[PDB]
Amino acid sequence: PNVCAVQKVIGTNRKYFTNCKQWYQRKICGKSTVISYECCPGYEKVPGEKGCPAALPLSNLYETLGVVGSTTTQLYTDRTEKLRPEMEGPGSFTIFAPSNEAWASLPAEVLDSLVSNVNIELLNALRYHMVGRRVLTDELKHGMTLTSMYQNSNIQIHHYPNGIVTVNCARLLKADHHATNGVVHLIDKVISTITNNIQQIIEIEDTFETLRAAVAASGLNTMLEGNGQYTLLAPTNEAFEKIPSETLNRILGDPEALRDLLNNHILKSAMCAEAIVAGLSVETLEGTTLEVGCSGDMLTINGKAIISNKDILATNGVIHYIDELLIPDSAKTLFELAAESDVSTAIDLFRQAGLGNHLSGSERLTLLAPLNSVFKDGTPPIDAHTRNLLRNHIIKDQLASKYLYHGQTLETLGGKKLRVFVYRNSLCIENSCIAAHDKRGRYGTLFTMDRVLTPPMGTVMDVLKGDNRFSMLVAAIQSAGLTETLNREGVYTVFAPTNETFRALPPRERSRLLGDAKELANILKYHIGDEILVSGGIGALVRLKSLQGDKLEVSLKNNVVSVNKEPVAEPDIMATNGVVHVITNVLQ
Repeated sequence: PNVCAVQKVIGTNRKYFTNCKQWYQRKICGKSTVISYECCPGYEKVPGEKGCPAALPLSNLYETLGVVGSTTTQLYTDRTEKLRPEMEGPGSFTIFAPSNEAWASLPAEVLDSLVSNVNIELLNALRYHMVGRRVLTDELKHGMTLTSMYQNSNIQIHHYPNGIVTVNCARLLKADHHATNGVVHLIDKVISTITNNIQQIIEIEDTFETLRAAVAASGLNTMLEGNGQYTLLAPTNEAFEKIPSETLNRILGDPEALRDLLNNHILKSAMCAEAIVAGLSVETLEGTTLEVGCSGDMLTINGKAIISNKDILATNGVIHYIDELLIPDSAKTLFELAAESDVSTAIDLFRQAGLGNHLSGSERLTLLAPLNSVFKDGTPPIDAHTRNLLRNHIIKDQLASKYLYHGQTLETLGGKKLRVFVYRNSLCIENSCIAAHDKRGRYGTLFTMDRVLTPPMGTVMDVLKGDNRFSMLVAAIQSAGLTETLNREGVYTVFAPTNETFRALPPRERSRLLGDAKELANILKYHIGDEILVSGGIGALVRLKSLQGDKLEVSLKNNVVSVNKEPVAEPDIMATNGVVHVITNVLQ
């Protein structure tokens, strides 16, 4: 009876006292926990019975400090020889009592100045830790400010979905210990008054001289002086200095990039370091998502141990000092956001082909860069053919792929026009289809694609006549009167059989297809779909109506296209009026 739970990390003395819960973090930062059982606030064990059935009497506020083990706090109250009678006397009070470890965590210079002068500075600090009314934890989760008993100075309270409550970002260790004249709460640090806002702290600290100048240039000083609850991830001078000067000055000389940069360091609520016991997704003011986490007593952002100072308190929120600049994708050039990504092979080939200048400045372009896996068996060599193909992977204007439409045409650097095909579960531009979300830079946008592009060469008949494998097919096309259909404008899907497919027709079938041209016309129209279906547009199963009227069964399995259970030998050969797919048997 009345049995409370303690979740202790292993290695430590870091402990989490709760209102008996069942949701447990298996790991806290990176160290697993064990759970144990003690008696709850206000219950004591009896020997020979299980649980803790006996309640203990209440005592006054001074005496209750010993019960929760805050004995250094108790000793210093008695030292003042003024505050101890009040804690034993009439009234209703709350005290946030620092733990013994907290008092021992004070630097020697701050410990020295209060205990030297007991009446003055020790009494004043202690009053800031108190409130002139009883407050239970039910009124502590609201997040409001409380007025302390030191000069009516505000205390800032924060609450998080995991139940952790903080008092000036100090963790609340032991909650809701009732007293005869109030309640005692044990907290994890010694807290101090909060007199500066975020902007004032920036102007004071010499380590933020570069940051201070950036804030001024954006005109953001109005927001950082005002009321609000924010977290700032504040970059030191050394963080700025780790960035190459040509990159960094480019940002600072661009009003838009500067604003996006700074917004990526600001969060919409105040978040204390003690809040974070697992990976959490947060959204910045710029829009990028960051994964906040921790490894031991080191806070980490996206796996990098770059938080060098936690819990700097302001009147309008919390500041954490950060050792690396968090440059968002929207502040980066096209080269910067892709150089270390999944398309890094392709980026190197643009550089070797002389096209790196297109990616490195401010031109409004869209880059179609295939994935590294396309180039698994080797890179193509840098000829004039490869050079020409690469110019046609750079699209005029900065575009967003979710706003693309079917009848849109995309113009390349040189003079060609590429067609967009939007399907239900994939989006394609000529033969190449988007394989992951866009990365939007400041001036250009990277589309990640699954394949190298193949721009079209002439009509369907231009494709088939240029290859000796379709000599029997071309004569058959001509005999049926279909040649001029496929040399004019259109949106065809041609499953084009080779000579070796014709070489499989039985003798009885081979000469019955030759004579009966009205029958030949009807057979051929069954092989022609009425819209352009590239291989990256099929997904699982699509029916495509033929010109004869009946439907073909098209499917995609293990990256291989099948049509009516016949595999395609060579897909996605582009033509100005359609697409040609090679097949190795004739359909019926």
